[PDB]
Amino acid sequence: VAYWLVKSEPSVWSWDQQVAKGAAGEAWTGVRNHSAKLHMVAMRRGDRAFYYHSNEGKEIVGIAEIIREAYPDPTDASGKFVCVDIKADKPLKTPVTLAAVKAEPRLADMALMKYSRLSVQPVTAEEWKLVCKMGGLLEHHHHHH
Repeated sequence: VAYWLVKSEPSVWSWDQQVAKGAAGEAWTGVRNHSAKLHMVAMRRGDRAFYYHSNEGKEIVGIAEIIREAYPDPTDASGKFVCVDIKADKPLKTPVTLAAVKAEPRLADMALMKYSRLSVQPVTAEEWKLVCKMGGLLEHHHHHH
């Protein structure tokens, strides 16, 4: 149960595409990048990541959750690679563009602003909270009185 950030291109994998697969889940397979793999090994069921659209959009539009432990990638018959199942939990009210990330000096020191080439990034509680809150995810019906 940690916070991560995954980069997906809408031409390959769209948002609605994953929303319609919310209760289904998709296996993040074919990860030949060992850095991303290493981070995904730390992932367990309940871990949550930022669904960031790369290439087209360059914006975080929703929250994804891991719904299966890191198991050997079905593409590899030696168990040399692993994969987890991701789902769409809920989207953000305001999409967090990379430009918006640049607008916050605090998030300007996040891995997202350091290594755009890094697919799967680690996010801490405060970073997670800040970005979500920055994306208009201020659910405040907790009190009207």
